[PDB]
Amino acid sequence: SHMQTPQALKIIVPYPAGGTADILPRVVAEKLRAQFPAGVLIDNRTGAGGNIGAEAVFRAEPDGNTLLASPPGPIAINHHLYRKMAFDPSKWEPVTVLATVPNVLVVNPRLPVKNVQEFIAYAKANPGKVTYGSQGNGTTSHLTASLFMQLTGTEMVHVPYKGTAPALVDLVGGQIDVFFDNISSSLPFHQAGKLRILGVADEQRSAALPEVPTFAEQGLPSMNAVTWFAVVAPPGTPAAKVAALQKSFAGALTQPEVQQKFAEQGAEPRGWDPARTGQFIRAESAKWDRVIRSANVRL
Ligand SMILES: O=C(O)c1ccc(C(=O)O)cc1
Repeated sequence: SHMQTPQALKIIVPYPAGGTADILPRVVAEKLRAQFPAGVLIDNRTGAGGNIGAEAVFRAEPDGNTLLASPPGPIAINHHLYRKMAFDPSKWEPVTVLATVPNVLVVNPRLPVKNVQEFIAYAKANPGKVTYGSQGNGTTSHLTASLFMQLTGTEMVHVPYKGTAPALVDLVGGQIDVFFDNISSSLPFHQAGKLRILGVADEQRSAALPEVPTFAEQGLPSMNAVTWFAVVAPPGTPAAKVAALQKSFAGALTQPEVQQKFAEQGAEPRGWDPARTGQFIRAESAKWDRVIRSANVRL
């Protein structure tokens, strides 16, 4: 029979532990363990911008027991930018979006600038010398830095990492000068005074950090850059399986503790149905491609 095999749910996060990509699915997984009695196991599988872990899910059996929980790179973005691809992201089977989260500009608290305009001047004063970390080539932090440079006429050197976690280590350590992270992973550091967020790349401020202005409020209205964390299944996963999984994830997102934890970090829980999720990924893929084009995004 089917029912007599307990099967674990395996969720690959294709980025190092401790960033938002890792934290949000782990928070949610605590509320799914009851429905997957053989266990919910998150594995962090790093490399190639998120494409190593992504490929591993892509090639797994399309039974819904192996899923990718990822930010946009290996779902919507990197196939527009990379020299090659070992899988076809257009064939992901969308399950849901766990959260959307705005990106920010974050610096070390010793950087002698108080706001975005002063940061621009610092970059122009030290042209080609100021370095920006990223979460990897083709991640939203990469493209967000690029959009910033496009809109401001600045020239900064890209230093890609494997994800948020090692980038934040180096920004704290002073080994990079700026990072366009999402708010959720940078907020604890900002609150602690360990890092300093200069602006939020959205049309409104975050309720989690209400005193930090948007980029629009600082003279850069087109500096909008919002990431997200989706769940996708291998190509060919049945529609009713995807639907059942989306209902399980959506149910987790509404649980009070998951709501508290997402809210305190400025992550907006979504839980969108598979169709809406697929429409969103399509629209996002094109939106980020339009950034690649307008901002001359370079590997
Ligand atoms: O592309 C992104 O927005 C993104 C990439 C990596 C991580 C992480 O390492 O947690 C989070 C977000």
